[PDB]
Amino acid sequence: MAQTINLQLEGMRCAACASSIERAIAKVPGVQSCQVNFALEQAVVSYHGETTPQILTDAVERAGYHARVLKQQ
Repeated sequence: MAQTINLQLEGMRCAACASSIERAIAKVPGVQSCQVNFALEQAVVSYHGETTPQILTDAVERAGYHARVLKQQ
């Protein structure tokens, strides 16, 4: 459903590897909004159809980069 994960994006440092995440996730059937900040390390994406797949993570691994929680709270 519309269910947007906001998180920090780890190992990030160079190349097209940032927005090449968003442009790959644009093929996920549950994609309804993507944004990444290649200066303050966040992504925000809702990308979940019928369910939440591990493809949520795979589409960061494809960049050389890892998914982590942003947090205090």
